[PDB]
Amino acid sequence: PDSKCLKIKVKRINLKCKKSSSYFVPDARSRCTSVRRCRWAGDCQSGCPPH
Amino acid sequence: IKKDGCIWNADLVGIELRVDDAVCYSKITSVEAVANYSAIPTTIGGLRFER
Ligand SMILES: *[C@@H]1O[C@H](CO)[C@@H](O)[C@H](O)[C@H]1NC(C)=O
Repeated sequence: PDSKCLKIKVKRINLKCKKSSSYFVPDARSRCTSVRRCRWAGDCQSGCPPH
Repeated sequence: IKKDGCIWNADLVGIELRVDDAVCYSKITSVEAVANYSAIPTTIGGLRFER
């Protein structure tokens, strides 16, 4: 004779946007080091990288 | 002015010869040869460049 129902409840209708992509951008700093050496051989004849 | 550290592209010294002479002339200009060569006291514009 009868059956149950299905209720739909709506509370808020806000203006949002989609999600094209998702990522994380961290904070970075400046860190560096060097070393002072001498030629003393044929490894530093003219330049550091040959080609 | 030895090699292994000094860099030159091309056409910095000329060669001339008539009969087994092979005389070489100079093409290098000194520092006081280009235009807009200022000195220690400089007042170009509103800035007064001192030392
Ligand atoms: C010297 O300076 C003037 C004015 O700034 C400029 O017009 C001229 O091209 C400069 N000379 C050179 C060789 O750059």
